[PDB]
Amino acid sequence: ICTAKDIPMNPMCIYRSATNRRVWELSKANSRFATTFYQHLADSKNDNDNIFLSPLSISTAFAMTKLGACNDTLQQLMEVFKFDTISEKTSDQIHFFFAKLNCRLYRKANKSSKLVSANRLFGDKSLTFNETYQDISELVYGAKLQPLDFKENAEQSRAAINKWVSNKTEGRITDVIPSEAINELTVLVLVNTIYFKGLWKSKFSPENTRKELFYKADGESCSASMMYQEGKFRYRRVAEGTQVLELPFKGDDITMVLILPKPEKSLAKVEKELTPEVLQEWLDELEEMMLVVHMPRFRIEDGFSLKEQLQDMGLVDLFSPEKSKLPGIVAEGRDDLYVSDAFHKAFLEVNEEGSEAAASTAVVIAGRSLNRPFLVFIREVPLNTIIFMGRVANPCVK
Repeated sequence: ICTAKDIPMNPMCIYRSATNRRVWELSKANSRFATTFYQHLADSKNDNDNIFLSPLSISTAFAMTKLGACNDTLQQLMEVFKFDTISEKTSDQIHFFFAKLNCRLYRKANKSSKLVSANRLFGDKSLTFNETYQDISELVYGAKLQPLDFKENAEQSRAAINKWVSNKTEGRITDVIPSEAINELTVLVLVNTIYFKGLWKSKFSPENTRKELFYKADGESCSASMMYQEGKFRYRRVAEGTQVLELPFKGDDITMVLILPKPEKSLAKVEKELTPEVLQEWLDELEEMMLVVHMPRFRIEDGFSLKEQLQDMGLVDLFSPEKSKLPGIVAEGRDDLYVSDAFHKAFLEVNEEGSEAAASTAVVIAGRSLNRPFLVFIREVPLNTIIFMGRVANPCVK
């Protein structure tokens, strides 16, 4: 709906609880879901484990899912993704703000870094989806509905979807859908993708990079290539000796924030207390300063279902075959569609030239159920959005 093509129409179940304040609002909601998501996730993983995701991707894919949700399934969706925090209830205006949001995000607010996003739907080549549902998906999310033979060729189906994502992620993301997620009973598959590649506004030089000794929790040793640089950066040593460092990209509208808990300190606290407000506070305190950066040259992949975590977060209905409500999707009889499962997969690569991240979130309808430090944040400055985020627990990567 990117002011090229408010005014536009959209019809389905609607729930009730410059105007950029709505977009800025949306960004906050999005950010609120991110920190809360990160926690659960963290709380579920081993402290010394890697974490990497694009909460933004999760947001989108779920907003896309929201398009055909009904009374309560919709409500949860609204509350969980914090949609109900923006001003003016209008369930339908969410998608519009998202449209505007994504707009500014991927469309020509440019050229110093690569910020692309693609979305798509994959329904059964035999069913008849709601035309409006289809049209609003392509209009808001730019999501086209690709017919896939789930009944007769589910495996091939998955594979196809995975190949699409791979195309859309520069090969970075393959495998978003696991080996048995798609079956004969899959009606549709909502998919989002995000791809970033950026150049360091101030880059490290391979000449200063040095390999070195990396110890793990009770585990032996590994080798890490540590980058080095000296320069003026927006830094700040916050409470408890926690460090906060900002590394912008040539595409200065985009930056990478590092949060290092005081050496030997449990990352757990900081994380445990994570709020967008706490974050924003850190930011607001950053001062420019000459310093030496010891940063690793590394890569990290992250994959996982979202079902469990989102369930704990209040997303229950959506997942129940019995109480799920997604009536506005298939033209005839859309009266039995739960989200079997949802998957996420993120890739992160950091080196001397810059950084490169990618992720995918794919919601499947009626399918088959089932080493010390670091915090990363790739954010959109003007837009106040967390694109990517994670924990780097192993720089000597496999």
